[PDB]
Formats: sequence, structure tokens, C-alpha cells
Amino acid sequence: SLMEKLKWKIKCIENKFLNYRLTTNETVVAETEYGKVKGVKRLTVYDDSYYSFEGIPYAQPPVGELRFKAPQRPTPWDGVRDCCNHKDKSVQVDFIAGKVCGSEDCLYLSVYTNNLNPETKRPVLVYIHGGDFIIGENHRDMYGPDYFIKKDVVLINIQYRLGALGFLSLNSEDLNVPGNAGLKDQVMALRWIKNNCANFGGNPDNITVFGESAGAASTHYMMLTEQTRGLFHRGILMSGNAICPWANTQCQHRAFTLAKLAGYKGEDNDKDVLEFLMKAKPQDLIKLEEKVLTLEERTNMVVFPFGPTVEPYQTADCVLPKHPREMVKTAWGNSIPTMMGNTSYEGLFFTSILKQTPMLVKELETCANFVPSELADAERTAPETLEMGAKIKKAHVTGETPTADNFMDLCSHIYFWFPMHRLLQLRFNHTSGTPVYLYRFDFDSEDLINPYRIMRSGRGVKGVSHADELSYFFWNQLAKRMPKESREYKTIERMTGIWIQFATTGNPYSNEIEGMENVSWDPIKKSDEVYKCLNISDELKMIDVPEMDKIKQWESMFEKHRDLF
Repeated sequence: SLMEKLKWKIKCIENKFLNYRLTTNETVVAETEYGKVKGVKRLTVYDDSYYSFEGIPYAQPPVGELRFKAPQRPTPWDGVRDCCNHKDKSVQVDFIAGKVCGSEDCLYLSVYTNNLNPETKRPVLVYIHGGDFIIGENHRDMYGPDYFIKKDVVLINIQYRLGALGFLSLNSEDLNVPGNAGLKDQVMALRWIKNNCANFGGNPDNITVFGESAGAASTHYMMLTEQTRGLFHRGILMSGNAICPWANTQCQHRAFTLAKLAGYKGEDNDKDVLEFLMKAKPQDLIKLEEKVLTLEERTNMVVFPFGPTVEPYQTADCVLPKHPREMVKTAWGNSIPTMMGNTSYEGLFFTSILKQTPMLVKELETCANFVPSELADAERTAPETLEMGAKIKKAHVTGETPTADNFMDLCSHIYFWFPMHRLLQLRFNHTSGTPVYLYRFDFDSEDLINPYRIMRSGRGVKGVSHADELSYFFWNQLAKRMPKESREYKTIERMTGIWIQFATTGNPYSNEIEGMENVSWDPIKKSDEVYKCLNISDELKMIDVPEMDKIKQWESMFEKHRDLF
């Protein structure tokens, strides 16, 4: 809406001046393996303080011949690199302005801590942002460390290449563009963190990686790939994982289509296509991505044209040599403590889409288009496919006529709950007993929000949508100082506290977190038929996952196809 665009611009300006008033005149120098960096001490609105290093390069700028290639190690420097200000985000369409922004020069991470010379080495928490592999950033207007730095941790926020610039993939081995450049960026950042966190007070023997949405899929990929074996010690998957249907795609044939949209006049061979794309303006490629998917791919419900892919040939930096379902079977990360969770109304995220085209509710008449693609016939007309759709329909259509709320409830399961069930069950076959803990974020407030609520046209909407929990982990430009006694402030304390406790010990329970006294938070066992989770609302309560019945109804579609579950 034009009104929300104006209110956003106003908030951008007020936030810029708030950030000036939160900057002190105290700067500090830290060591890295590539040279010295200068950071600055900042305040929060709660009068905590932290040292801030932004714009630390973990790779060469991926420009010129390095476009579409795996990241290369950065060049060291003499002197002191200024890390007192942020760098640009990866080239992307701005989620509110509707225009391309960012730069190819985006391979940076930021480090935050309340004390550069602590008395004891600290848990290191590494956040990988979401945004469907096409948007996102580590700027503090979205991901402020202000809540975590209340406690004695080191927090690190990474960037990685997005869209076609991060995820182009070509079959021809001679061209060295196998795919997943953006995931390889994440690998290089994690290697930097392992080798450098001690210079900021961090414990390289106690690193936790976490992320939400595509950042959860990313964290999971970082737990699956051999490239990162042993680099970190706990993982937290917030509303996503690497076997979600939206988390990967085979995009090798789409480079030609993108080139044609950008003015390419030649034939479909990888060498000529790549040479054209190497000369194209990066803003043009990113703007045209919305047009890349063909009529057939849209019909088949492919979501994004470029993203994580199974790489077509092996390279030294290869991240995904097989489908993630197969990678789970040998994954090093199955042996580290893991926490997984979702919000209590994930699919509310699709509110504005159902407002744009209300006829989507007609998809619930047969639900044939929601049957998992590995179970469905090509036409989605086979009797078995319709009987599977009828099972989906009975799980989510609660009244005589399907409603938008029924549709959004279905979305919660197809995109989040069912893939998490499938992952837990697949993983129980390939782990030596390392614990996995479930949470359910169920705290609803409009007094502390984040920019995702604007994206989903969620003002005035009740329910705990996808990404609503981020307001309780990170300061952002729409946030405000909350009273100590407020339900929102308590939720910040609880969410950061649980994450820090888990990062420290691999067990998310602590009697020092308020309202967690009487909680017995046991991890999921292989023989459990019903998952339990810590439900986070105004109270903290262990419950059987309310979504279980529906999860089991989705699982029942595989009763005659157990090999595919």
C-alpha cells in the first residue's frame, strides 16, 4: 500500500537518527587472520552496550570473472579496516519499494559482543537470514543484536549471495558454475567464524548456527554438507529445513531462459549462455527473475527459479552432491544437539495472497494440487491421487465450504509441519542418539512487530504468522522499548534466554528463565508416536504438538508408498 510505503520511509529516517544517538565515540581494534578491524561501541534503547564490527569480508568480492563462481578467500590488508558501518546487501528486489537494490559486493559478516576481552570464552551464535534465497541482509534495521548482547555471547550475522547471482547452475563441467554459490558463501563464512571468533572473545569449540525460513533451510544444509563437518556444535531450525519442498530446485535449464529475457540472441549451449550472463548488468538479471519460470513450471507449482540445487558434477567446493533427503543419511550434523520449531499459525503469512486472488480457496475442493508430487500422477486425475487429496481435504476443511483460514492452515502443514515430521523420522535412522528438542512459538502481540508484518498486510490480523517470532530475537526499525513488566519484554527475555541456554549446553531448559521452573522439556525419541514441544505463549508449557493429528493425516498418504516417506 502507498500509505505503508510512506510510513516505512518515515521510520527509515527516524531510525537513522536514533542510530546516531546510539553510537558512542569509543572505537576498538580487533585482530583477524586477514588483518586488523576497527569497531565501535553502540548503545541499545535499554541502555545495554556492545561492540559492533560490520563489513568484515569473508571472501573476495564476487565480481568480474568471479561472478557465479564459488567464493574465494579474501585479500589480507595492512593497517586497520574500518568496520564501523554496514556494507551493502546482495542484489535483490526491495520487498517494499518494488525496485532493485544492493550490490554484487556483499560477502560480509558482522560481529557483536558486549565485551571484547571477557573473563571466559563465550558461546558463539551465528544467524543465517531467510528470504527465500532471493531477499535479505544483515543490516541492523532488521537484525539488531540489541537483545542478545544483554548476555555474555558473541553474535554473528552473515550475508550470502541471493537469486541468480547466488544460485545459477550449468551442466557443463568446463564452466565451473555447478550451483549453490550462495551456500558456498555460507560455508566460507562459517570457516571464517571458526578461525576468528576467539579474537572477539568467542569459543571456537562452542558455535551454534540458527536461522529462520530459508535461513533454517540454510542452517540445515550447513549441518548436512561434508564441507562444514565439525565446524559447529548446535543447530536451531526455525520454521524450515532442507527437505521442505520450497528449499531446492533443479534450475540448470533456466540460465538460458534468463539470458533470453535479458536480450540473448544465441542458442541453448551453456558456454554462450554463461558468456552473455557474465556481461549482463546484475540489476537486470535480478529484475528479470520474476519472469524466468515457464508456464509448465508454474503449473507444476515451482516457487522460485533459482535456489539450492543438486549439483550436476563434483567440484572441490561442492555443497549438495545428492538430494538433501539422501544427504541426511550420512550427515555429520545428525550428531549435534538440534532444536526445531514453528509458529502456531505459520500459513497466516499468505493472508495478502488470498486477498489478491480469493479463488485460490477452490483448490480445496479436491486438494489434488496439494498431494506431494512424488505421490501424484502427472495429470493429478488418477483415482489414487484424488483419494489422497480427499485425505488432505478432510484434514483442513472444517466446515461445509472451504475457507481462506482452511487454506492457510493447509499451508502451515505443506510448507512447515509435514517436512519437519518427515525430517525427524528420516533422521531417527541415521543418528547415534544426539537429542532433538521441539518448540512451538505461540505468543501473539501487535505491540512489538517486525517488517514481515507489513509484507503480509498483517496490521490488525490476529494469529502467530511465519516470522512473527523474529521480533523477540532481534531489534528492528519498527521496534520500540517495552516496559520490563510487559508481556513482550518477558517474551524477548525468554526467547533469547532459551536460545542462549541451548547454544551454551545443548539443552534448552534452564531454571533461570522466568516461567520455566516447572518445565520438563524432553527431546523427541525414536519410538514416540506423538511429538511434545515447549509451547511459548504468555506461559511456557510442555504440550503434545496440537498439529499432530493433521501431521498423521498427511503421513497416511504414504501408507502404501512407505519407501517415499
